[PDB]
Amino acid sequence: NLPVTVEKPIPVVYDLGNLAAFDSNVLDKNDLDSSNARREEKIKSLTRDNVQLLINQLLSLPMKTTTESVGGTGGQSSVMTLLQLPDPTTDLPREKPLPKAKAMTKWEKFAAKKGIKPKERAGKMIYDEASGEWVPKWGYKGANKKLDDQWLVEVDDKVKGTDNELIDPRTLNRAERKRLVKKNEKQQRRNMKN
Amino acid sequence: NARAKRALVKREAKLVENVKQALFIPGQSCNKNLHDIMVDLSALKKPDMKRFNRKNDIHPFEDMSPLEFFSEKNDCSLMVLMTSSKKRKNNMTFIRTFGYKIYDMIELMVADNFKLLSDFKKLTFTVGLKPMFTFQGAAFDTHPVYKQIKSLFLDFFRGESTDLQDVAGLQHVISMTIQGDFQDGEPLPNVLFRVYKLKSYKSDQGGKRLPRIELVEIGPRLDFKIGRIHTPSPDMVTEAHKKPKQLEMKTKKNVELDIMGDKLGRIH
Amino acid sequence: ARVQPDRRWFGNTRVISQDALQHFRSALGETQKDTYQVLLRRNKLPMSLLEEKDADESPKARILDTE
Amino acid sequence: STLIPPPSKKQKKEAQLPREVAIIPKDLPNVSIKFQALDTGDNVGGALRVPGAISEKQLEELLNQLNGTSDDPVPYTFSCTKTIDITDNLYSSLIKPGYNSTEDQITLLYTPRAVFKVKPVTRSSSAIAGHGSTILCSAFAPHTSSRMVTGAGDNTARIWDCDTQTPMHTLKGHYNWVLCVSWSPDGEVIATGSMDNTIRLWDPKSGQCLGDALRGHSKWITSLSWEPIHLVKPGSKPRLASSSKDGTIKIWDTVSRVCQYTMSGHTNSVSCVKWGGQGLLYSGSHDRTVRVWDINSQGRCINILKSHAHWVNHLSLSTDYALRIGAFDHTGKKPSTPEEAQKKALENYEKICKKNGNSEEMMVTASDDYTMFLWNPLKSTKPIARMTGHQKLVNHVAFSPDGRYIVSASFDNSIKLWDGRDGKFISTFRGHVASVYQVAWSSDCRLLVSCSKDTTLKVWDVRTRKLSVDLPGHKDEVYTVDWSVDGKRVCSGGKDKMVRLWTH
Amino acid sequence: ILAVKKNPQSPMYTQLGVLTKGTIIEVNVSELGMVTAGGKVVWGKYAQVTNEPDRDGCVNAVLLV
Amino acid sequence: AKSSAYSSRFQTPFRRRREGKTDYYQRKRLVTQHKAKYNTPKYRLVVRFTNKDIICQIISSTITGDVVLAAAYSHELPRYGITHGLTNWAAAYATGLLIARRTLQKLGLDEYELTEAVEDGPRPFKVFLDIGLQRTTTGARVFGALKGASDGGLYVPHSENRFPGWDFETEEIDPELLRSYIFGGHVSQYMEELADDDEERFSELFKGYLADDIDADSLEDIYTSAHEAIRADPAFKPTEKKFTKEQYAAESKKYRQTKLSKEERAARVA
Amino acid sequence: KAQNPMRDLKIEKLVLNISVGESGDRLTRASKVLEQLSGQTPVQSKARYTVRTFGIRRNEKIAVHVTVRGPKAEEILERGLKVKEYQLRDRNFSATGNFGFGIDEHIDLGIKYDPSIGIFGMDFYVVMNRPGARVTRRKRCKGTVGNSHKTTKEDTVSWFKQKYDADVLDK
RNA sequence: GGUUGCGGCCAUAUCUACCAGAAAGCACCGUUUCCCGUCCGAUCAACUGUAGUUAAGCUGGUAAGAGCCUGACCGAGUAGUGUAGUGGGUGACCAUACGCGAAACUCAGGUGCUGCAAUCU
RNA sequence: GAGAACAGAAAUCUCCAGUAGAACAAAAGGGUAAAAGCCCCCUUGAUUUUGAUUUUCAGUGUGAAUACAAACCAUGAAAGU
Repeated sequence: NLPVTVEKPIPVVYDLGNLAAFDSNVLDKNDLDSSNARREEKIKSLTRDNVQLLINQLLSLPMKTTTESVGGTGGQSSVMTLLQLPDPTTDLPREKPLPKAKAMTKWEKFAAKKGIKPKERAGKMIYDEASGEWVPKWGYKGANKKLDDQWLVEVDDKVKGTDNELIDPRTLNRAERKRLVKKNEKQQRRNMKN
Repeated sequence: NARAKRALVKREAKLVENVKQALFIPGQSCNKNLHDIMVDLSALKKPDMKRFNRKNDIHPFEDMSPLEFFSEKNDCSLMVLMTSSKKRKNNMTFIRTFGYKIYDMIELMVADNFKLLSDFKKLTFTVGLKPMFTFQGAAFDTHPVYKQIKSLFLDFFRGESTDLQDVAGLQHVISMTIQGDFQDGEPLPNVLFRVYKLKSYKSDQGGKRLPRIELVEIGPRLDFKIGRIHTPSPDMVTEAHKKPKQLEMKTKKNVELDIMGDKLGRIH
Repeated sequence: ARVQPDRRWFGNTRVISQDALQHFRSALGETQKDTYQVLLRRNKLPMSLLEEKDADESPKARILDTE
Repeated sequence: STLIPPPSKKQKKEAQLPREVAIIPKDLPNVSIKFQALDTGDNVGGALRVPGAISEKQLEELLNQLNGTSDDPVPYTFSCTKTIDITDNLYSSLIKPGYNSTEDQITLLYTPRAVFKVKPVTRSSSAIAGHGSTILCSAFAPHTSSRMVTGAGDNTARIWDCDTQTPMHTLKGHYNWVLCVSWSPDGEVIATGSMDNTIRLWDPKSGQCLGDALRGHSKWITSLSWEPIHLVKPGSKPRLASSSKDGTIKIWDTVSRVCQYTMSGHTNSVSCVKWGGQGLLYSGSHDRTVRVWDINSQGRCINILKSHAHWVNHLSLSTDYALRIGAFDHTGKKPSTPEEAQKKALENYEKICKKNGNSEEMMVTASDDYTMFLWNPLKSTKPIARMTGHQKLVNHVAFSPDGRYIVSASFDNSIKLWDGRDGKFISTFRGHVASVYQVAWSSDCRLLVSCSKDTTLKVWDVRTRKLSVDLPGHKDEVYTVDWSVDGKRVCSGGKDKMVRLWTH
Repeated sequence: ILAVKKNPQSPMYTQLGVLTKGTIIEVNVSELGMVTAGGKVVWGKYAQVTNEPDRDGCVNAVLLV
Repeated sequence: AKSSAYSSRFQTPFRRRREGKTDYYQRKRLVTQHKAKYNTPKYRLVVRFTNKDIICQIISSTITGDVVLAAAYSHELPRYGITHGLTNWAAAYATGLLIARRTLQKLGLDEYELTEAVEDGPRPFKVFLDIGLQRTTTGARVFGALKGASDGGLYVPHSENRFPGWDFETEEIDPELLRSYIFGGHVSQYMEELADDDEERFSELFKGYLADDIDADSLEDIYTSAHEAIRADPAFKPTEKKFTKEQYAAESKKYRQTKLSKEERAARVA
Repeated sequence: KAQNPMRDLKIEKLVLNISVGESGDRLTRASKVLEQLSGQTPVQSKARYTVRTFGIRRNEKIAVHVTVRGPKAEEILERGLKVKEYQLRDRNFSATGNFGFGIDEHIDLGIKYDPSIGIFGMDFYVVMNRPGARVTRRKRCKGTVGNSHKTTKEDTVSWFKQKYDADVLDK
């Protein structure tokens, strides 16, 4: 029945978040040098005392219990009792710097100046009055590409008198959409540059 | 393409960083002792370890660009370069990098009286559980070199951070002890690195809540002599020790949150 | 004025776990009100579930069921 | 999901502060204690001085040595009078909180406990199909935990093997809903009382029907009870008492497959009938009365107890677990001879019946007037106690297997724990969000299981008086639940037409 | 009532909290005793208003299940 | 005509990958990947099938090579009363039941660790099914072993859509057909069908049953008795060793080829 | 080792291949006659390239084939050999002990001709191997066949000579 | 000492050609009613170890084979590389004190070590 | 590299060898081979909704965007993703 009460001159400090213990007591070079054959015993005894103190602190930490069963999300079962580790005290350098805040774009500055609050983004579904169905407003089977599949398109009077009359209006609208998309891409690239 | 985007997002910086990964790089000259020590350290580090196999002409204190290139290519913030020389026998260089640039480097030499993992032939711990740490020596808190050693080893073997710990996972402890107290103007004492496995028994004096602890040595046992050092710049130290402070609630005077979750204000 | 079909209308909006229920139930009763603390914002909780007090006596039985 | 508030910065700093260690002092002085029994109030040794670091096991050995029974010790628990139980040691239980000083004496009440332990059920073993309609009733075999009988609304019962979680037999004799199922206390015959005013007897080993059905009731069967083995003469089979909606309790002798007595004193539907260990029968009915009949007096009504203002829904006896278990135990041992079976049943009954001087058999009745009444019908006609506090009707009531506690499951989404002797209120089990239908104890009287309308089961620890584990999984309301005799499995069933088996 | 999720007439009316016919609201369903598959107690759900409270003096809604 | 450049630039895989018996993609996710970061140790219920034996083991991965906690084989079944069909679905079920009961008996869960200092009662033992390089098909013997272990009392997380009797149309199982496969009803049905249709096939197959005079209706009884015997006595009794280690080593080394010395090789060359 | 019963050469598979070139009704008729021949549904082949000369687009249907294993394969092989009147060239055999031959008309096999069917030919290809050849095809513990165990052209020619007693023509 | 299951180190383990392997195991091999999947029970799935074989799978040995690997008190503290005492020299450049520091080449050698569990004439 | 009617240098099938020399993204000085490549099965939810938390918009700030987290969701026998 060996005791679990370790008496130390210098009090050991604990970082329970990292499960680490630090003792700054006096270490003798004679008992730890390679010339002494009891160095392993000395190191094992000191480490045993430090680990005993660390385990005492860990078992004195507060404990979390739950009532949920196995097979559920969370990873903790009712029979499992966990320790609540505090935040680590030791400060260590990060592997990467903190992410810098992105500079405000031209649109963001304009919206802030004009008091334009952002849209609510409820969803991508809009009601088609010509039919009785809800359709996406963009993307896969979006409503913005219905003119390409439209069976009959009236030719505009403004296109008359130009050489572009013989072109399919569906092709012209696809070209205009691609031009708008490329303009948006160019504006994004410009915002990245600035 | 979406897999590539996911990899890039995983590699990019974040408020809560991932577990630091360690790359083990052999040098131009390597030995079987170095290979076995590297294997044992990689076993202690896994599954946060990547190992190269070929020989690499790397001199950290003459150039840094190959190390920086490897760190950026592999997303490994920890580097262990193993080399040999007549002046430096069994040299392990630990390079910790901040932002794909050399943050700090230490260079230790392994003494000859070392025993590998297979010498002990004892039952060991399950793969992938965080260890406990013990550090013996006031120089860990006072001397800058041992400050760097303690920070490097805690960062290297800390693993995944968590707020909840299962008691069945507390299996092994890494002990780093200074070979006796020293004074100014003396050679730096070697650092002794040991690994122990825990055993518990009824104590009959601390009740049924405090068991008597015992240790069984696992290995490897290593003695590191401090050959070379390379410290970071103060501004780099500050930039690496900056805190995000975004996730936590801002503290406001006379405003508290009670147990029910109501926001309460104090008047005087 | 239209409402689009969506599966978000039929999902649960608020749930509470048994551990959270027990924590708030034990906290309700241990509060020590301070006269110099004011209520800045009330937490949103299922108070009908959380407000259960042990009563020494039961209400009278409804006699119109039997007679 | 709603979360508890996070800890504050000061609380995180306090967490990062080093923790105190609760270690046993070495200079702890001796403590004077006085032993006393909970049931009898008998003092052992007067004031005796013990070390302050005395452990529970060492204190138990000291009590055994005082009593002179060290050769065959019996595990006990200790409480101290605010009553606090002894968890690990005297210092941490009482001295460390500082409620009692070292100079003052400590009065320790000792209470016997079970040698074995039941682990709580924490997961579902299986979800077995087979029934065509909603599951109405369930029961376990008394001799073994591998046989479960379940009666449902598809006019059938099923015998399930619990080792492989597969159906073993189908019982398809009845024409209407199988309202109640029961197992013989010797484990030989399963009795099923149905909606068509009939009772059928089945051999479970062959899954077969013994002769024709028992007939004579005009309305559906409400409850079934068996004659206790310790009262049945050796070489004879126990008789079957049945209550029904028509207001009559019929007694059937299965040896000749006939009916002996038809008690007809009730003016309304009889809710439940229970056959006690002293040759008496207790019937609770919708006419707000409880009738006490004698089997030895040609089925004559000895007493009429009238204290409720509404229908008495359920009743339970102190020795009900012993009467249900018969001669078997938690180890599943089978007596070789009827004489040995009768003697073992008598001993099992007496260990609960005769204590604290005179043998008593307390009864508890839970009614629709939101209340319960605790009676001792042998000695007195007035009720011993009244248990109040439920805001809705008390649907179910159960004595603990040792008879020391009463648990009441009500329609106000609550369970209540009361003392089994004087009926004083102890605690409330909360956590169900719908009405609790029925409840069941474990064998060692330390764990409780309850099924509710909220499609969930809940297992509660009696000692800590808190919820242990919540068990979801059923798709609809759970109507029946039961715990095995050895405390290894829990069966449940309801509107989802699936039998849920749960294990540790 | 816990919140006004969607007034079909206009998002301006939604953020003003107008209660007309067809409005999606959030209601407290604690007394209904709903439990999920994972054992969580449901205490908030969605409902649609089916009447004109300005006409009949009360709010009637149907729970969306 | 593979070149020296190809041989030099060749990159050999792992040893277990070369002699393909281990899926490292499955192994890394089974070992190094954790649902939560609470550092809970993991265990694998490894199930393997040879042409004549069923191997069930409980294995914990370790940094020095994994360690087996308990094991069970189909050749232990003659002790409990199973002598025929040692690799069928019922045999796999019995082996899973045996390893579950043996592990529970060894751990003492059903009739001083650091967890005992914090929690009152022991946890159920959780193992994850490991199948190696096997196909996931409905009605597999490895899932039969999984079902046997689950009924024995080990907490093995699993769904029930790969058991026999699982309907593909409706997400439900046939527990009667599951019981038939547990107690070998398919084998008995094949035996009866062979006896009714083709007597020569019934003479060729199931010759051991005829030699031991085992009727097709006794399969359920012998499987039930085997399950009862396994539950009653799940301890591991090793086979009696007729000879000793030195005798085995010497008699094997007598046939195993001895090495020839380098001087002898040089003398042979010269 | 020659007396060991596991070195016997047997039929692994008989593949009947019909490359029609153009997808459509003729391919459908080829599939139908292959089904009526072998008792099994044929399987189509997707295009691997796009050639204007061959009239083939990208990812289209060009050929069908049937694999037959067992006594049905033996019966179809004996029908093919009866049509080919027991005469095979030396170059018909490959270096790996597998041999094929083309039949111009399926009507010679004994199939009743139909006006809608038309005329179709097919390539017979027979694969020979010894027992133990599943080491290269099994999922677990895949290994190579031994040097002495591999089927060779002379060995399969000797097996054919012993089996069908049909001469192998040098030219 | 042989072998089987799960592995660590991932060529001392790989590639090509012969020989040996008593017992056990492994494997080839027999069959298609049930679960399952294919054009094809060829792989996958299931049943019997019943009919046989160690011909292959697998292990060991052999080859001045290819490939690969380990020690050097072997090159060598060398080439190379960075400062410097006012070291000379109006000159392209050179020994020196202190740091950092290779490979080609040569000698000596080699063709798997090991953890857990079970089994063997 | 060998074999098979049209069918040849390129159409279709079979055997052996085949470290990737093919095809995906990046510009590795060590990316991926029981795959990160090709094919098949399931999911059309991906602009879910809760938050006393971070940041920003007032005359409509218990609202909306925004960051993070959680509960869910999909799939898989499962580990897990």
